[PDB]
Amino acid sequence: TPTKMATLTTKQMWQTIKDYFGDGFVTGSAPISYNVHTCDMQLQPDSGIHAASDGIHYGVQISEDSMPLFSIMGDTAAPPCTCHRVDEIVKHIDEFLERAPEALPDDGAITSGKPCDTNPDQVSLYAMRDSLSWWVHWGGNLRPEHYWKQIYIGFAAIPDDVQISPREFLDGTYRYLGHTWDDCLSGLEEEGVSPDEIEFANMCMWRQMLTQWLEKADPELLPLLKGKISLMLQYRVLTANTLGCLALFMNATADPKGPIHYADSSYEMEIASVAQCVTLDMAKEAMGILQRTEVVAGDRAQRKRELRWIYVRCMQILESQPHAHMLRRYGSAGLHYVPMMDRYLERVSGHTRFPIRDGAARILERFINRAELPKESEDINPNGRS
Amino acid sequence: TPTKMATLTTKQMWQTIKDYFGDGFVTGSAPISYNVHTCDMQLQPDSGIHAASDGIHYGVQISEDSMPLFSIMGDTAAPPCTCHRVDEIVKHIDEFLERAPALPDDGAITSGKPCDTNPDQVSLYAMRDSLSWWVHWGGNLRPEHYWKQIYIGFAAIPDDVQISPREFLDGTYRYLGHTWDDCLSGLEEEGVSPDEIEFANMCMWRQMLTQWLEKADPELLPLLKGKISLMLQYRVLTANTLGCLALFMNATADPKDGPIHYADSSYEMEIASVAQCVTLDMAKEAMGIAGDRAQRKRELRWIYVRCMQILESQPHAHMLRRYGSAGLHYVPMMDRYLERVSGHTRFPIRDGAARILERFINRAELPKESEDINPNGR
Ligand SMILES: [Mg+2]
Ligand SMILES: [Zn+2]
Ligand SMILES: [Zn+2]
Repeated sequence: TPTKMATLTTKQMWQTIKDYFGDGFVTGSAPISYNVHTCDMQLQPDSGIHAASDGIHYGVQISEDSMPLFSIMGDTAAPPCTCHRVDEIVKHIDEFLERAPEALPDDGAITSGKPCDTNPDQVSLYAMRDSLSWWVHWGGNLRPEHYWKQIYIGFAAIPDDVQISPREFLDGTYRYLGHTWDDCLSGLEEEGVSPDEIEFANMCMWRQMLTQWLEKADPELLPLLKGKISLMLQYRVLTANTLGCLALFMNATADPKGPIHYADSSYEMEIASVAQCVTLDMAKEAMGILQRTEVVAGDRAQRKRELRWIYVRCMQILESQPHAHMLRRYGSAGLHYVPMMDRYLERVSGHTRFPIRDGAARILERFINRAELPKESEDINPNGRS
Repeated sequence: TPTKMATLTTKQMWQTIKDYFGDGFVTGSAPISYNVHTCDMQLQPDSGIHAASDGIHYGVQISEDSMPLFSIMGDTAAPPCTCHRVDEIVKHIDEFLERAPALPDDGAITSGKPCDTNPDQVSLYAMRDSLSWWVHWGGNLRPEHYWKQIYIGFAAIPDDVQISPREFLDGTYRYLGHTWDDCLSGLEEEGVSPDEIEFANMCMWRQMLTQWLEKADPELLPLLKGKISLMLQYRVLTANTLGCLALFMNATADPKDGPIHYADSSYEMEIASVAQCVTLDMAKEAMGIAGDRAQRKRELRWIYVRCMQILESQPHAHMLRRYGSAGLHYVPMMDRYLERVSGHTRFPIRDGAARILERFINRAELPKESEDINPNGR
């Protein structure tokens, strides 16, 4: 076997995740399609009669018919289905990756939109704060046995704020708070995550890094998805990687009496990952007010009715799924983590950064591999090693 | 029976609830009757071992150690205990009622939103809030719980409209056209057992009395201000989270548990009613609306995590965990609180919400100036 070790091109990485995920419910949709078609979800009437063990008792339960009571909400309406056009998106990405150079001038730049972000390791530190905050609102704790699962969350958070070349992520050039990606994979192995589960979360991260980079590097991609709400939602869940994060969270939280097999649990996991992404839009509306009142109508209002339509049906499906005791809370967690997390309060307060207070810095310290930090980042989290 | 005790004074109302509730964990404390004592609670380390049926999976779970991650939160601190002198609070109120008067500001609106001029319009916003709370607790809008939701409205309105206890009991005060007796009769028709109804009724009596005493007796609040742990107990009674909880559990429980009896479940119910009050204050201060505000915030988080941990192992955790922590998601979503931060105004009631609220109005018993409230709900 001639040892060939040239770093995969972005096109070859795209092809790798195609071969792994395969098509979703539309042919030619690999790798950017889920197996579940949310446009086909139905809402069952609630008889109000529930056993003590019913899944409706988990998470946050907001009936569809009650949503007009809340001014930031309203009623629901079925979205139009543009999902069959996903093959045209994949074809376009195939074209773009054939000609794309192996590196870009803007690779590694800050894209958080906040003018005070100038050091990528500082941005990574704020992402670790955010990552642990999500973990806790999902239901997890800060016990040390889940260290590398929480590092994974940080890897999932940072490509939103930093343009990360998928090749530098792959080959070890990019480091999150001093950790290479392979350091994270090796850590998950140490934490006992099964090889099959690691590869699933690994491929989900490959797909996130690729789709995050594509929307920054290919100016045509987002305008292609815009307005096609069913396709845009699918793409947003991929760039958020709520599915990969969920896989490792279930591993950390599961009753010790088996492994998380996508084959068996793909449906509940995809449904729960879609629900949490929709809660972001539902909850962000209150933020500006919590600091800005406006009448929203027309197509803007229609998009919100469609997102609420998807959310309530996702949540009802989770009631009867085997892991409702974990997934209902994951699905609705944004209804309480958005109003509490610095990440979102910072945006409303003039796009500044909240200082990392002493208590938070001490929590974050152990997630930093200082030995592998650049010289210019030697001084990050100064109040943390106290 | 000869019709005796046809009318009740405010003093006899106090004696009635005193005889009904009995003492709490201190002698002579009736009707301040909670047996749970927040000051003595202990937080246990999380083992991390939780079965799928574990109660930690219900509600919102925010570990104490994680709270410094959120700038609007922080660390915790134990509160000082003054609870063992609730008996002197009761003796103080007994003394006041020997000479209690009718207040001059009866009927006035106290909503904090200057645009409120019609008490029945204020009641309609309170009904909006009441269904919003009910939904975030986990409830639905099915018609068989109508009068339980009216009960929530009665519990919400005395903060926004000054209501005398006597006018409340004799039907002079009407909530959206309903007398209090209408609600009691309605709960009977809904199948709530007579013992459950009387419990909810006595909790409402206690709420109306405790909230009235705060305004009528100028010495009561200064007396409580120096006794924070007792002021918390008192605020829980003026919020009537326990009476609302009893009726919510009745609507939400599996019909294989029989009636939800407070004699049976008083411990978990008291814990949950305290959790909800603490969460509400903890969330209102944090997200933007007490000798040391900063210190009290640390004590509220201290109480919150200990109450929630106790709820993990309670028989009705599948209802009470969410009840205890619901404020973490209803405070940022409900018009009631968004209206306050947004210049203390009122958000219009859109046609969709008006149609929900329409059936809750007894239009036949409204005054003339209020005949046409909720116009877009028909
Ligand atoms: Mg750019
Ligand atoms: Zn579709
Ligand atoms: Zn005490």
